[PDB]
Amino acid sequence: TTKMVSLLNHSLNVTTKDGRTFVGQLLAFDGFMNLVLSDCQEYRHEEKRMLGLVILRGEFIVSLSVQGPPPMLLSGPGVARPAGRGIPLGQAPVGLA
Amino acid sequence: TKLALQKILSKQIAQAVVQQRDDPVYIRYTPSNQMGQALSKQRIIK
Amino acid sequence: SLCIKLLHETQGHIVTMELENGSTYRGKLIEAEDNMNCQMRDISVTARDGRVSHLDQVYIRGSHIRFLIVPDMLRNAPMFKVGPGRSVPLPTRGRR
Amino acid sequence: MAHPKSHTNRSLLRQLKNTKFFQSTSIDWVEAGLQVCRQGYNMLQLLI
Amino acid sequence: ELARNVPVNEMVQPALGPANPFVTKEQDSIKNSITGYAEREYVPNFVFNQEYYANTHAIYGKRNFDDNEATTSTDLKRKSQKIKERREDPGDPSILEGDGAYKGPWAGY
Amino acid sequence: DVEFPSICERCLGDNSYVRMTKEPLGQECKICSKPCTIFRWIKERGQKPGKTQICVGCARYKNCCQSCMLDLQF
Amino acid sequence: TSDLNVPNLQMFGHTAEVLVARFDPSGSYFASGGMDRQILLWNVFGDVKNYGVLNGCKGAITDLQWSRDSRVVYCSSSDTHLMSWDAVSGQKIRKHKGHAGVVNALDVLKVELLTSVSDDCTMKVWDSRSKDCIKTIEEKYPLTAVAIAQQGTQVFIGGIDGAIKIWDLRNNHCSHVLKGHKDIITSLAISKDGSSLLSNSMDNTVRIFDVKPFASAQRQLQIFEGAIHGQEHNLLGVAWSRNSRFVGAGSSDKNVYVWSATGDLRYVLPGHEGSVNHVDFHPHQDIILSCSSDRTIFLGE
Amino acid sequence: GNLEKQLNERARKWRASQKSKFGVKRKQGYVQTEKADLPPEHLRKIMKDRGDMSSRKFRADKRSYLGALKYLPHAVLKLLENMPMPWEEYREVKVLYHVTGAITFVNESPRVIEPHFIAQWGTMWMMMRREKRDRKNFKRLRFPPFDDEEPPFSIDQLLDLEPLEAIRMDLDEEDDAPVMDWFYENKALEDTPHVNGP
Amino acid sequence: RLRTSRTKRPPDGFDEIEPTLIEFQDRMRQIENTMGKGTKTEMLAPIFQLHHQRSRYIYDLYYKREAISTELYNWLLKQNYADGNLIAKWKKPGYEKLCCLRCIQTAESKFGSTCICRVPKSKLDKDQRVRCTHCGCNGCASCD
RNA sequence: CGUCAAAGCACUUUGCAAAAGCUAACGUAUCUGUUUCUUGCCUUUUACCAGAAACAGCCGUUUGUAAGGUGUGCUAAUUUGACUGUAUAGUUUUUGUAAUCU
Ligand SMILES: [Mg+2]
Ligand SMILES: [Zn+2]
Ligand SMILES: [Zn+2]
Ligand SMILES: [Zn+2]
Ligand SMILES: [Zn+2]
Ligand SMILES: [Zn+2]
Repeated sequence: TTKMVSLLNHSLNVTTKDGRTFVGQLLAFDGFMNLVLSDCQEYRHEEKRMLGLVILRGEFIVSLSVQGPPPMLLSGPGVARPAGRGIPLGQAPVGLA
Repeated sequence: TKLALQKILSKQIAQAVVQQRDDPVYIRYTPSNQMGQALSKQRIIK
Repeated sequence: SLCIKLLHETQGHIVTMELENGSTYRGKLIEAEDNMNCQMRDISVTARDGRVSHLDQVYIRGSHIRFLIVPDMLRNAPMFKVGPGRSVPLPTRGRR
Repeated sequence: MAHPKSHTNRSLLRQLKNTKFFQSTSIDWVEAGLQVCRQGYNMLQLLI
Repeated sequence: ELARNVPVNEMVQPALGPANPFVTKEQDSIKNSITGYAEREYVPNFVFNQEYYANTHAIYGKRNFDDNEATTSTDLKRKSQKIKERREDPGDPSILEGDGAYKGPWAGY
Repeated sequence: DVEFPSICERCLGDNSYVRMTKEPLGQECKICSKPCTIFRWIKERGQKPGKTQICVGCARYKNCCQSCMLDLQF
Repeated sequence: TSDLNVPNLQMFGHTAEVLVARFDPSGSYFASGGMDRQILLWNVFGDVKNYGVLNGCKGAITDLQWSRDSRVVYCSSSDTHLMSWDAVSGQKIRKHKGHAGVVNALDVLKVELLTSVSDDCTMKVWDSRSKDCIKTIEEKYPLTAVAIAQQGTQVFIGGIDGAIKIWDLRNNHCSHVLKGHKDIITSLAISKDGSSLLSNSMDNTVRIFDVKPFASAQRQLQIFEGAIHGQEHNLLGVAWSRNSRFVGAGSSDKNVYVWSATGDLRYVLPGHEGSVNHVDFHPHQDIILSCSSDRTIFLGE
Repeated sequence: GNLEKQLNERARKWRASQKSKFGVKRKQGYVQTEKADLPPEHLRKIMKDRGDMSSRKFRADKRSYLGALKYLPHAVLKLLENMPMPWEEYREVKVLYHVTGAITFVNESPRVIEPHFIAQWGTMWMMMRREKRDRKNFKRLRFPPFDDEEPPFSIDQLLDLEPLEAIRMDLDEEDDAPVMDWFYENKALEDTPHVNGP
Repeated sequence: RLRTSRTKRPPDGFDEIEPTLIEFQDRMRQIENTMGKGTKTEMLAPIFQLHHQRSRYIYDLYYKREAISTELYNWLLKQNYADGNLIAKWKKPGYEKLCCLRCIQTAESKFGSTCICRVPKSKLDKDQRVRCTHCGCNGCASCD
């Protein structure tokens, strides 16, 4: 049931046993699948009604889906200084001498 | 002036704690025809 | 249970609920239970057709509730974490 | 009573143990005491 | 500390002079110290050590002329075998005063 | 950068790779009587390590080798 | 001839040899890492200061790769691991395990696909989230460098044998090898168009090969001398210019070698105290990046 | 012949270089270790050979030996801090010494459990009161205990005597069962789950 | 270390090996008292030789001949009759015949290198096959 | 106790850094020194007397982090953290008063 947690604060449409559909933001759920929706709109048959904060029964719920993604370094030791390249007079690998 | 005076001050202050600074340094070295001979191969010294 | 906690939170306010019949109830919630049995006062019953009647004291059994319209300002109610053995969501201070 | 001030951990014996001139072992306390007395005596004698 | 990155083909960098002939062999060389030129080099320890051991081995081989050896993996064990054969046995511990007294890494030759 | 001591290659060994140590202020110059650092190295296996005997101020005024006390030209 | 405050900027930091330093694909950042088990993030324009340190790796950063999103960092560790570092927040996203030795090289894809080789003589393909190798290729001898084509079916692996092997992930038919090298291949690099392969080998020859399904034989375009390798067997990198007309390489003689890709040496600029491990070019301007085992890295023109 | 041997040798060299650079326990090519402890006979022999420093064999060490006078008081403090308590016959101390034998710091701190310490000293209180009541003739130690010109005592013959017995209450067999087996130890519960560790 | 007559009796297998440990202590005393014929460091080599021999005796008792129980062996390691760290080194490959722990530590050398006795002799010249200055070791290499 | 996640784990050595924010024991313990004042004893200095203020030192403590050591494991051990964690077809949610038409 860890997947059930992932839908908190999402926007969900829930098709119900009656046949209606509620769209709103999920605030909390329940073991009996009681859903708490905030700023809920009612989809009758489509007519729009503002509902507000809504608590659904578990039995009323048929299915649910999501319509929207969830709403919404320290330092370093290096230091830069300009410098020029110094040409050495040798041509040999560092290992070889 | 800040850097110069700070350097002098740090050198003065350094003069009891055990010194712990050990790290190898490698030097690429070039001989130069001292007593004639045939010069010498280049040397690196640890 | 967080939903039941919110329902208990509603107590004292005016909440609208509609039952399996389809009638909506407008009144003051005065009691609530874990089963969601509810007690209401000064209810204005709007039947499915639309006829408006008035009731004074009711005891609605919880098994016949479809949903409730909680007052808006309860959207900021705190959702406490519930441990395994606890049956009520409350602020916790022990291990969990 | 002064609230102790913050400072990084430093200790003479750990610094000394880091060097190659100091070794470590486990001896009886009385043997260590005799050694300390003898060493102090020798140091004072060399200074005299 | 040359500051301008420059294409290669003008890197011959000539001195452009009549090549003063009074100079002798001591000053023909460019140096910091009296003896020669020395500069830093960031060589990791392992390469320096291995090539230094190689050079020392070559010096010893030149001095003693005893250079008749090869190198391989099982050859390493085979070279160890003859030297181990020349070594006397390491005694057994708990035997202390002669007659098989234990001498391990301190066994002679 | 107090990098290297002036030592002739006759007493620096016939090995192109040598290892040597330095201890700052570990000695007094045998001419200057000034503090100076020692450099100790092994000329060759089977020989006691050599060491510098004079500061870098000397062996510059004398054009000499800090170890074997021989001039670097003749 | 660029937006740098100074034409040459020597960069200090790190406590040990630095082994890799790669520009951000956007061209505003770049990260470096080495034997000090730390990755530093830089600012190409401005104060050129550190804003982040990637601590947590339990081994030397043999190689690291920038993401196209330029927000996550993939690092190759000598401790037989591959970590994904979230650049903006500096937290460990995932640690890909599964090799059996020091993982030498790493490369990313245009699509979230990772590839790497290690001394266990194997090459592994990693999904950014699967945390496990989706595909494993087992070779006889340890491998040292990879390059993945951005089209997404061919990987070039280079190891002890001295012959670059081109593997098709889907087909598993390997009967095509870019022969020509005679020693260990230190690094590989693919062109911006994905048409040419740049290789460096410990036989002191830098060669350029063509990545095309058809060739007129002798896929060898041209070879380059001058860039030499020392006795430390370091893995020296090769780089591709933004316009893919200049090829670059590092050498153990402290010189950075830049060519015109037409066989003529152009820049041989010195400036390093030790072996030059890695080299790269800026994707927008004419900058060059240097990475050497003397605790320092240089910005270019 | 040819390819297989050449490639095996090449891989051997490459993997040797890799081991040197990224060894399992190597820091900079060398294997990391920990500074270990020497046998106590090492320091015993050092101190016997040095003696009174009246030999030319050690005349190189005199400067350091005399320079340790600066740190002598620290050694005195560390020695007095770890004095054996009355109930223990002898105490073994982790010590730190100069290879010259110049100085010898007892490298320890006398860390104790506070209730245990108070219990032990209360036990000493009762035992001492009982003995002072029962002895009836208490011969105090003479000071200084050793004669003025006596040579310092040889440790060689101090390590051969049975160390006698200390002040210890006769703990009851059943009344004091919980604390019987460890009441009079130095580091009492080092190897039990009652203390985190050494 | 030292044990009194009123101390807790050592485990069962102790009395069979007590006399040889007493003899080890006897030679340690002899080496302590014997003086001369060496430099400041050379005279301190027999100490390490005897310490290694005693620890090797205990290690041999346990791990090769199984003549002592594990309880007695742990007791011996606790009472400093054997060097725990030296045995730990002996138990891992490459260090089977380690002489002492000063010839393995690289912080005690001039150039950060292990002692000469650690190098296999097949890689060593004939001239520089000498006795170690730390303990007089004549080759710790497991191969040799 | 359970599920999930990542970290080998226990003991230990050393380095580096930090340790009041909301009035409070880094240390339930307890020394020394310097400067500026006021005192005591005082023939002059050190050594001193005992109170204050401002500063320092030493003996210790805790935490974080980095690299190692020992003993055991990786053919599993342990630790840390997180968790909306439990049964159940017999009325209050999940083993159907459904279909039928309107
Ligand atoms: Mg006067
Ligand atoms: Zn000379
Ligand atoms: Zn001089
Ligand atoms: Zn040894
Ligand atoms: Zn040795
Ligand atoms: Zn040895």
